[PDB]
Amino acid sequence: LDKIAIDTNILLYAYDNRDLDKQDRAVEILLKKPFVTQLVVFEFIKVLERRFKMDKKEITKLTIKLLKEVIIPLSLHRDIYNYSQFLLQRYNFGLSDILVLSDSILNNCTILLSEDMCNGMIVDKKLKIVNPFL
Amino acid sequence: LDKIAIDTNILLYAYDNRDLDKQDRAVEILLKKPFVTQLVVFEFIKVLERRFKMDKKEITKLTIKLLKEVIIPLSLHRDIYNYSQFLLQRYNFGLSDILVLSDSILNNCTILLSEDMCNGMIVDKKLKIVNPFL
Amino acid sequence: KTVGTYIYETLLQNPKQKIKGKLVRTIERKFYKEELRQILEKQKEFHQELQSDDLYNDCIRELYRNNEVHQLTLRKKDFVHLFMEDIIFYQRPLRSQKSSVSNCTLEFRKYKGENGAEHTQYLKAIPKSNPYYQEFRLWQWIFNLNLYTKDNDENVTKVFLNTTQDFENLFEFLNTRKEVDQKALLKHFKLN
Amino acid sequence: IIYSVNDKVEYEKALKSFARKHHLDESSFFEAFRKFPPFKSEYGSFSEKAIKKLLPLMRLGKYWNYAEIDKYSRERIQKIITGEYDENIKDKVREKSVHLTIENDFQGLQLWLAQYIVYGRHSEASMIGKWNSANDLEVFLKDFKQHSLRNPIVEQVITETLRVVKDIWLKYGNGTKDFFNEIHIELGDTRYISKYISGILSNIVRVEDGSDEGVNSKNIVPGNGKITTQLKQDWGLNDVWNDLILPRFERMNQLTNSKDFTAWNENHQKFLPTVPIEFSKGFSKKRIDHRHHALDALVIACATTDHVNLLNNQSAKSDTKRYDLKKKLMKFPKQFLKPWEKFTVDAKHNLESIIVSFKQNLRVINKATNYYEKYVEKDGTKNKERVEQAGTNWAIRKPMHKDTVSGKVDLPWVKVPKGKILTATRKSLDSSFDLKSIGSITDTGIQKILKNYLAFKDGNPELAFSPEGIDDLNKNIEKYNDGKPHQPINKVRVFELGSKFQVGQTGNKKGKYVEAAKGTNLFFAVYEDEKGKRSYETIPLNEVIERQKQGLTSVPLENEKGSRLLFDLSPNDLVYVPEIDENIDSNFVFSNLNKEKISRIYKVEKTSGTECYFVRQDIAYLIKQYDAKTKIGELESQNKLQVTMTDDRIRITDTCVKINCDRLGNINFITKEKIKQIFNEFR
Amino acid sequence: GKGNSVSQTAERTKYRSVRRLRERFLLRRERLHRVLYILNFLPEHYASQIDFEKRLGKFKVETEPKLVWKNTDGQFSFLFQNSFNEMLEDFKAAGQELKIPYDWTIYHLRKKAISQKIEKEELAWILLNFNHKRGYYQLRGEDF
DNA sequence: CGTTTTGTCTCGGCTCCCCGACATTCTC
RNA sequence: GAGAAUGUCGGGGAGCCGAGGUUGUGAAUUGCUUUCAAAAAUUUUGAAAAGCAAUUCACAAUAAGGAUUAUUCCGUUGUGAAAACAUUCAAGGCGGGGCAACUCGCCUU
DNA sequence: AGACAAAACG
Ligand SMILES: [Mg+2]
Ligand SMILES: [Mg+2]
Repeated sequence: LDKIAIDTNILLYAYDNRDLDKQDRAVEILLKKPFVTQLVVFEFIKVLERRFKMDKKEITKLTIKLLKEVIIPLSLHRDIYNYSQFLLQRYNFGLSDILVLSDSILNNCTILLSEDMCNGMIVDKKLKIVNPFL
Repeated sequence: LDKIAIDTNILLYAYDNRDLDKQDRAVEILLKKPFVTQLVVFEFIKVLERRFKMDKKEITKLTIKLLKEVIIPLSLHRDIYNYSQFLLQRYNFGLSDILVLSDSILNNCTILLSEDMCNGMIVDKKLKIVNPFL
Repeated sequence: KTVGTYIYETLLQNPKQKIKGKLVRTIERKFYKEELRQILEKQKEFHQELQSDDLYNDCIRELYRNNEVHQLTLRKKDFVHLFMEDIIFYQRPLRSQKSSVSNCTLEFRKYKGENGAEHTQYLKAIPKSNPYYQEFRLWQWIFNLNLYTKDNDENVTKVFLNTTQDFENLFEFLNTRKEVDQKALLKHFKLN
Repeated sequence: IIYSVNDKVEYEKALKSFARKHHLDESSFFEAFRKFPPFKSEYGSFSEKAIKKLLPLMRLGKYWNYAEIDKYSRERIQKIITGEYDENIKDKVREKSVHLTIENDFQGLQLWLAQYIVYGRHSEASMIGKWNSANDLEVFLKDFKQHSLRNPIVEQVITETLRVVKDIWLKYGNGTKDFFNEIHIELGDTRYISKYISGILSNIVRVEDGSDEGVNSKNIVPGNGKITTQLKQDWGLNDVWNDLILPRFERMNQLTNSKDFTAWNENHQKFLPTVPIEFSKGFSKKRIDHRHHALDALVIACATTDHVNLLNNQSAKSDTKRYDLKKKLMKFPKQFLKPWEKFTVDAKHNLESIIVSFKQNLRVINKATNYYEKYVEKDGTKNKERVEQAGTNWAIRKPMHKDTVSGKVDLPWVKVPKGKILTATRKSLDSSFDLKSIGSITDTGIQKILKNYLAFKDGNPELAFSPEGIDDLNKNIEKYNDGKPHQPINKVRVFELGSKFQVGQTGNKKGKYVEAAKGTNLFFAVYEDEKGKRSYETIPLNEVIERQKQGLTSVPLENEKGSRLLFDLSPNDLVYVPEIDENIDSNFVFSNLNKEKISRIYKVEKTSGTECYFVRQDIAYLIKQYDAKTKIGELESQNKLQVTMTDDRIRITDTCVKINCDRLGNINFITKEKIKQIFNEFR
Repeated sequence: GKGNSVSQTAERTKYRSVRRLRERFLLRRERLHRVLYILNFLPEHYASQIDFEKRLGKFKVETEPKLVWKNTDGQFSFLFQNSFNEMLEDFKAAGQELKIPYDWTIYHLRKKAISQKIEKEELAWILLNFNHKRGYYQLRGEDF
């Protein structure tokens, strides 16, 4: 009834256990097989290897695990850059966030889950950001 | 006769004019319509926005121009992560470089152009790295 | 005549003949070996290269550069032996199955490997043809032996094998034979 | 010399050498020994060392001498005669060795006495053993050796039985010691697994107090078919089974448009399943399912030792002595009492909710090690030794193709649809060549001659293409070829239009075309596009081989159109087909499994192209198979259907969802805890 | 129930034995190639396509050379013409026909070699032909 | 597209290890 | 119940060899079809080429493939994620056997 | 003989 996507922060909060409630919430999202964008996967890999210094082998294995059983990667859309330029005029965010939103919308995603994106804001009348942890 | 790909450093040396000879060499490569991997594009965008602080609008416009007229983006291959895990056991590089090589090989790329990848090394008997600036 | 000329003449007589799989399928290797020996011996009388010891040594080194023992052994032969016996008609012997023989249930050995462990090697069983096993079996049968009388079925023994001399006599008699039976054993004690 | 030199030339050389070293004339010696019959291959229980040790004790008289007894055995002899105390000497010894007062009594000792004296054990006393947890059982399984039993079948059955027992132990008792109070076994040639399994499993249900001693623990209670069947009939489990299997028999009735597959009975006032006599060759109501095994297990588990004793030794010699067991176990001798009041209800409810777990063999590639002889250079010396093969060398664990090899042909006079090719192979000319078949020969002159000959023979291939007919045809090939000559005909190349792939790519291997080997279509990919429509494919074994060699998944995750891969199916995989009204998109909740849900579980059987055949998981053997003559079967011509057997008859692949079950038949579905653990293991 | 090679292991062993026999035949052929090349018996066109440096005695990749058929500018020609003419003379004497496959000359040479000189290339052909068919033999022997 | 029908590598020799079932004698 | 010995009947595993068949290369001979390409009365005869073969012979491959130059090999078996294993596996010494390589026993850790 | 894989038939 509504295609749902996620950002890196959701999977990070899942991976982090300092915050039991937020980790629980993020894992609760993942029980719904939410969609996701490949750029989210790449950014997750980078953050894993930089902040947490985890091994390349372990990070790759977990990426494969999650992409195989829990979540669903979204095929990169060739119209991502043109649309992102279209979104930039009306929207002033980080180009990375703009790219994520561009790909999510181009895949008909109806809800995007993230914190640092001015929650509740509607992007081009096609996708409303939802902040779940509140 | 041999599919040719590029890394971020080639386009960076093109974009940089401090080094006339290296910029010339990199632009010379680009005259051949070399293939490229989307991750190269994203990493190029990041480096442009961080080191050079260029505007989002200008970076997006240049990305669109280059992808339209000079180079050819390579569709992301869904077997990138599994192959990267396969490559990691036999190869010890940065996971980003491993991902770039994985996607290049998965697209039948025969030559990869880059510096910081131990030039001349053959990856799984399918793609030989070429260091052009020497 | 040799198999080759037999085939040749059968082919002269009936040019439609099927050779492979019809005329000669399988025959003793002796036919092929004899024909090849005859051919090689006859041709050795004509081609000097078959008499060049230098060429024979060259071929031996080519085949056995790393096996000096076999090189030396072959150096006493000629091209004929090399062609038939070593190259074409060399059949390997069966692999040894002695490693799969069972192990003794009584005797072990213990030794310490390079891993600082102490593990057990097993002793292989004895071939029953061994004289030691034969003696063991013969003594066992001697001890288990005991006689009975047909009429009243009483344990008549202890009257014919009662002193060590009787048992020595029985063992001496048994050694000389390869097999024993009712009549021989009964006749031994003079019994019938 | 005779035993070790088993070679003609070697044997004669050894003979002659022996005759030279010992001053024996080598004239009649080799003649005598050149034809010595080789010794038969057979070995004793003990080695030479043990026999040498035991002989001195066994010998007597002049052949007997004290000094021929090794130091330890002489020490033991001294101890025994002395009557002193040693921990290596048992009381049974002095009981047996009361007569061995003096050293000279140690003469002519039988095998048992000498064995004990030399080694100190009264023959094999066994160890009995006792497992304290599942760790012992899993170690036993790990160290099991292949080919250790009668045949592979019993070995596979026994090993799987042990694995299932371990799984049950872990699940229901945490592997805690002495969790299983008692274990019963039944088999129903197969006798072999009767005793070995009991002996192995005695280690779990044993008692260490000394009461339980023997080959098998007293808690192991093998049964017999008599007890099982009599319990089943008295307990009405036969009624439950009949009720369970009945719907298949009404379905067969509908299919046949008759009423001979179900028979009314008035004593019970219900239909009982039945088969017509013509379809009663080897029919058995029990073997047509997989759940009767579990039913038999349940029957066995409640049969106490009293039941087996009573029904194996019912002969009492007196009514009174066995009357107690009768009263304790039989209602008043008419029927046995149920184990408890609701046994029939519990058995029905449990049997109706049993998912059959199927073992799968999906091996494609596996690493292999190669050691070969080679001259290695060490310490300035060349020495022969075994070197390992370098690089990654895989071993293909399936037959890659069928044996028959066909050549590729292009016949202008036949239409080839795109994506298909013509391949021709040689065949013998026989009576099986009719006009239809005669139309499949590549050569046209042969077709002409064969048609003419067959027509001359009244169009009867049996007469035309018999060996005599073929001989006559070869004799007179002129008369059937317009009088033009022609070589004799013995074999002809018949062509077939299909999809055959090359064997290889090097040399002439590109000229060899073959078909997929039996049971190699192991993968069946199902993709779904953004719209929702499903796409199906069958991955060739070869593609799977490259994909697995590259470290990739067996099935591509995306097809040419870009449709995402929903999942791949393999034989014996279990799928759930939701009801027509059901909308199972994110269902999960695979714990509330009732008879209705389990009734919609199917098992993949075979695959080809976009076709995937299924059979309901609880079906073992069809009531009737398919015959080309009568043209009827429980599941039509293939003995399996692409659709459900229920009246809806819906395409299974269109709405099926894969499920995962363990050895004990419990479904596995992602849960909060599961997801948490997925990257908790990495944390 | 009755028993008929009902074992996967037995089938695997059967395939392995077949492969082993094939490999040993190939090894024998390669050793013959090496020895004859050193002896300088193989025809030049045939020897040219056989590796003698790295893959000893083996044919060069993507080649199917024939000892007796020489390929010149896409045309295959028989190598032993005079032997073929001798065989045709013998056939004419037998009074059968004068049109026979060239490869039948192998048997004429085999007969002729017993008491006549033959060209060395012909001897190499004969030796390889012998290698092809070895015959039946039992390891133990033990003449009955 | 849905269903049924069809075709599927085959034969010879010999040796050397192991296990088990059933019998017989003997011993514990 | 366990052990030792002697026979009968089966089962399992491994090893040294043999003969075909199939596909493909080349050749000898004879065909069918098409097209060229002539002669002749839409039809008949002839040369050439191509497709498909037949009978016979020499040769190549025979699970795709990967090692190696030892007279060596691994590739359809089982376990299960470690793509890791099982199916070769120590040291010495004292002898038997051979044209010697190599093979068969004994003894102590 | 059995049951898969795919041609073949409607
Ligand atoms: Mg971000
Ligand atoms: Mg980089």
